[PDB]
Amino acid sequence: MKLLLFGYGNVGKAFRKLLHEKRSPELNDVIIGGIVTRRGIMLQDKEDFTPDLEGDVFKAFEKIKPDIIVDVSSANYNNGEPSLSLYKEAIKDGVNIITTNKAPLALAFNEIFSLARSKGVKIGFQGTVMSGTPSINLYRVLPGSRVIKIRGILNGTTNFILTLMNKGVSFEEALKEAQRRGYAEEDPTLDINGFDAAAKITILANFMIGNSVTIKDVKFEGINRDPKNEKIKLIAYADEKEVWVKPLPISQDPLYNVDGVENALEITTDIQSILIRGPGAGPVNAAYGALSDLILLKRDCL
Amino acid sequence: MKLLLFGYGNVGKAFRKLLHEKRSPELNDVIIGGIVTRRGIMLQDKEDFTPDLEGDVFKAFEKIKPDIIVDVSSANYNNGEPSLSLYKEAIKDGVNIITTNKAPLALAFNEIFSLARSKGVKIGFQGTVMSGTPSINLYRVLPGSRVIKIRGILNGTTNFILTLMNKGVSFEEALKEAQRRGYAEEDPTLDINGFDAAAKITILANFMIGNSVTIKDVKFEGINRDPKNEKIKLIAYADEKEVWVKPLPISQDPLYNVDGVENALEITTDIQSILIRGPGAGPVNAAYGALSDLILLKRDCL
Ligand SMILES: NC(=O)C1=CN([C@@H]2O[C@H](COP(=O)(O)OP(=O)(O)OC[C@H]3O[C@@H](n4cnc5c(N)ncnc54)[C@H](O)[C@@H]3O)[C@@H](O)[C@H]2O)C=C[C@@H]1SC[C@H](N)C(=O)O
Ligand SMILES: NC(=O)C1=CN([C@@H]2O[C@H](COP(=O)(O)OP(=O)(O)OC[C@H]3O[C@@H](n4cnc5c(N)ncnc54)[C@H](O)[C@@H]3O)[C@@H](O)[C@H]2O)C=C[C@@H]1SC[C@H](N)C(=O)O
Repeated sequence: MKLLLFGYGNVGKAFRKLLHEKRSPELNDVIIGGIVTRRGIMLQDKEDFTPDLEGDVFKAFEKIKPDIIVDVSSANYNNGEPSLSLYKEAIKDGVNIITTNKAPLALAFNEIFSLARSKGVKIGFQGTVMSGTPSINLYRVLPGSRVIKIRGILNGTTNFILTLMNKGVSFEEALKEAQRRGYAEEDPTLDINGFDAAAKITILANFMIGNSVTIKDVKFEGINRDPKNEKIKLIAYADEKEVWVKPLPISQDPLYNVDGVENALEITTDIQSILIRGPGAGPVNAAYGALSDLILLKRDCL
Repeated sequence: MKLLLFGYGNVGKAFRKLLHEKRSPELNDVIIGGIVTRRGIMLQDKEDFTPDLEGDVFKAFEKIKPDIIVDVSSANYNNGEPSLSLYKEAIKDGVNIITTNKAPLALAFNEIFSLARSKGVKIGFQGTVMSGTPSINLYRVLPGSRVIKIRGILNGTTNFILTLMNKGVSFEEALKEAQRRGYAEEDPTLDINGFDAAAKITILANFMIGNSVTIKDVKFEGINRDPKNEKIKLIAYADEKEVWVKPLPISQDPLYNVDGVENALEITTDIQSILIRGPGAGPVNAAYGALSDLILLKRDCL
């Protein structure tokens, strides 16, 4: 089983590390055929990236001819490219996809999944929501559950910022520490303006609720520079009717002690209501989400 | 695929109902070959139980010759019988097991699972811990996770009792309402003396941590008749060293607002710490745990 690793930022690097450390006994026939960044194409599995040739991800795809693409490249919410057209080509060629990049799915979920379904192609996408805390994969172990509504804190970066700000840390310093820890999107405004949280609730609305929705039609906003009296959280919500993201005051609520980089998800089904909580961001966490998807794919359980 | 339903109390009945209601599209070739209670053996799938013959579960097993046994019979913590010897016979004959009954696993986990592993037999046991709230199956979507420690509220009945008692309800009235709702073990003392919670932490220690442990060596105790000043919870805990159950005062703690029949589980791994919470007991909830295991077995994902 040959992987093409698309992206080698903090998640890509942590994924390669986790694969090597957790190789036995299920992942021995899984090889990284090649790694692609903006810098070019490495046709090796090495810790340090060195291009063997220049070329984009499509050249790398044609060269490596992989069984699976691991998409750990950065978000593009304008048109989802190049990931979007890459997913289309891969599915058409019967190549499986594991992604931590939310952009293609938040824009064209129903199209991507119907394309993959017709081809018998599998898509792992746990890393797109709450990183390594089962969300997508939590739903996989809730078969036959009819999801009525969902609510939660889905952005690690802004939650970490708000938490630090009440420990006497300035906005700019909080953001810089979030970036230092590698919590933030490459474009940190995607966290700040609520684009990232909006992408995640879109994905969840599509997958869990069955509401066919693009990020383009989701009403959302982010956090502020400003406080002190109440506890603010960025709340994402979806039911069969509405999908939104908005900062809100939270009463001394199940989402109240969800602090630092921690995220949480409340799922209401026909059967019951459940809540899961864990780290929402963190390169190792996100990479573990992708690794979980890989092991599950190996087990034929995606 | 032919099921033998062993037990037809509230869980058994809710399981049969859920199977019929969630039949499409994955479960159409799943039939209940027969149902066995203390009253005898019905060789039909009917809502109302009527014996077609007298005989125990072994007679029913020989008569039906099932692909899977669904064990929703009552707990026996003395020796785990008849379920224990039934599991042995079933595994030997290559028959899969789905159980909500904790007793055999809490007594002979390592033996049962090594027997099944050698035979390629699958065991679903989600319903044994936190009913329909992924616990066992949550771990299934955490592959490669090394579980360091676990802590939680694992008994629905006692948690419901404590909650009602602060709404001006007496112990006896709280217990009677727990029984009315069908939360309690057939022997309600199993809830009260902490046997049920102890069974669940034993199962989890075995499956998640890898600590080979029987309930016989777990130090445990239950709730009291007595309060008023603090919030008491029955806390179960396991790490690589110790396994225990004890009532404790809980500070205004992640397990603090876990009230009524709700249960919760804190899992600490090499990667991260996560918490899941949902109803811990409830016939429909437990039966859904078993149904989840059935769908996963159908998908070859147990
Ligand atoms: N960083 C994290 O912890 C998380 C990351 N995410 C996603 O994981 C993905 C990767 O993250 P990260 O490692 O930080 O990547 P980073 O953006 O730092 O680097 C992207 C990599 O892709 C390559 N690349 C980008 N565009 C390319 C193009 N057009 N052609 C060729 N190569 C290209 C770059 O060269 C680089 O190697 C992103 O899509 C994230 O959105 C997934 C789980 C989390 S959620 C984080 C969120 N900010 C929050 O606070 O909730
Ligand atoms: N009831 C619930 O909501 C839950 C049930 N559990 C387990 O599910 C199992 C069944 O529960 P329930 O429907 O209430 O069963 P119940 O005990 O009411 O009836 C048992 C059935 O098995 C049959 N049976 C028992 N022994 C037999 C024998 N030797 N030969 C032939 N037939 C026999 C009986 O005739 C009867 O039909 C039990 O093992 C429970 O421990 C699983 C999830 C929950 S956890 C509940 C726990 N008390 C708590 O508060 O946390």
